[PDB]
Amino acid sequence: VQALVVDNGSGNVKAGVAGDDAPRSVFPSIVGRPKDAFVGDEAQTKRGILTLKYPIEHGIVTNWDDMEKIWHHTFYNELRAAPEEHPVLLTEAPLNPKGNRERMTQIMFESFNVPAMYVAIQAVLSLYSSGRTTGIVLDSGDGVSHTVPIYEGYALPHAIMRLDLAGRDLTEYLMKILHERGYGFSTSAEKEIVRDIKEKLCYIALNFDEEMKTSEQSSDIEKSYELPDGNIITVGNERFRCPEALFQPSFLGKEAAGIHTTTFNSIKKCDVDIRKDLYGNIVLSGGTTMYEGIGERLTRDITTLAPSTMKIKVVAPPERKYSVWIGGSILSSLSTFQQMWITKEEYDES
Amino acid sequence: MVVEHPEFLKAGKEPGLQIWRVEKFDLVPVPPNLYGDFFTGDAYVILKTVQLRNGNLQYDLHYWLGNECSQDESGAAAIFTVQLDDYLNGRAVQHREVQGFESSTFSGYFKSGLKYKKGGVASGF
Ligand SMILES: Nc1ncnc2c1ncn2[C@@H]1O[C@H](COP(=O)(O)OP(=O)(O)OP(=O)(O)O)[C@@H](O)[C@H]1O
Ligand SMILES: [Ca+2]
Ligand SMILES: [Ca+2]
Repeated sequence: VQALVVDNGSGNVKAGVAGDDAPRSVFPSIVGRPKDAFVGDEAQTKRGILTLKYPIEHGIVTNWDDMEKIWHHTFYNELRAAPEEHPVLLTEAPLNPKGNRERMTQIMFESFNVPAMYVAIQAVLSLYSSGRTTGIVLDSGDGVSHTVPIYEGYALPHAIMRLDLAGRDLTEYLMKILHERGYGFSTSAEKEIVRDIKEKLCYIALNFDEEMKTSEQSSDIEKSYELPDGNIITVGNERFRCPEALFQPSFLGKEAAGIHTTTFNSIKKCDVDIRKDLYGNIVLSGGTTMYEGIGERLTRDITTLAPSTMKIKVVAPPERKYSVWIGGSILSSLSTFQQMWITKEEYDES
Repeated sequence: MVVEHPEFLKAGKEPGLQIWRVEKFDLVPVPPNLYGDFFTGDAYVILKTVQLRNGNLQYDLHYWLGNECSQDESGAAAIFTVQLDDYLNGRAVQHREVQGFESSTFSGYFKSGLKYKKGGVASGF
């Protein structure tokens, strides 16, 4: 029996079957209920008649009734799979409380009657998909960013950092700074358009101050985007100012440390004798790590902060948008997976 | 349950060198006649067991990644490494080995040195 693999993202769900190289289903993590319930793309098409809610906030499930609607949609409308007839691998955020893990487990075994399940930490899956057992994963998604040191297969819980600055903050910041050129993107629909503009046109400067200088000197910075209505928008220094907020959260009025500082701080929480292996294996994961230029910029910034004896290597896998799901697909395919899961009978008799 | 597997049951029982290749999401013994030759298209798990003077056994686990191996193979090699270390009560030291950049310890396991060959077993993906 083939396992189902479900990565529970704040922004999107990724779902499919063990042994595939990519998820077959990717859909927005949205439930709409009338102003019984609609999920994903269909909810966005009926936004005029529905109140829309995100059941996963910063990687943590916070509306369990609506999350159950998402899982039902996943099994019945996306995969067309009987959940009661497949093992299921489900992902969870770093630092997810054990009580939240228990609640998801209860729902799977007692609502969906899954026969067997395994819960996996997202960042660990990503490290495995990169072909490593030791490293530090920087997983930046839609709702949360984490830095997760992992040694010989296992996360080091005392060293994980959570950063409440991720892709949706960057979409909102681009919405904000586009007012400088007269655009007023504000509605939920317009936000999806600006998200697309961000993904298509943004990049990370190697040196922000120098990029500001060079971009002022000509119009070469300017690039164009075709809106749904056919009008063309032109974006300039917003292209690199938007993801600069990852490094300079003050741009968003946040006092948070930037992603370079956070990674450094996370490594420092680990004992001195394993830090070299973490610095030499900084693995990027998630959609918000997809910006052109990120690896070179992170490498400069982390090299500056770290001891000069350390050998900094930032790894940017091409399919990193999906690395959590892919790692789950690999793990759940192994000859040993059947020994890792919890069965329904075991759970019911605990 | 301690995670096991027939190969797991054979691992680390005697001093020596044991090599497995990842094949279709499984850990398959490499024929001993081939030890030291590695397919560039594949990933491998290597356990070196040493008998110390105290009687005890020392374990070093290496996972070797060919330049052409598929993502399923490198990911499985890493996971199997973790699992075999766990089976050995965590007492193995783990080592990532990339084709052409291997440690001198790993190279030193092979009297004829490390050699590579074109090809490999098909991806599971
Ligand atoms: N090419 C790209 N460049 C920049 N950002 C991108 C790109 N592709 C996707 N994103 C952004 O990545 C985010 C989605 O990332 P991801 O799918 O990893 O998050 P998630 O798993 O849904 O959320 P989380 O892990 O935070 O709970 C969105 O903000 C999206 O706009
Ligand atoms: Ca192969
Ligand atoms: Ca160990």
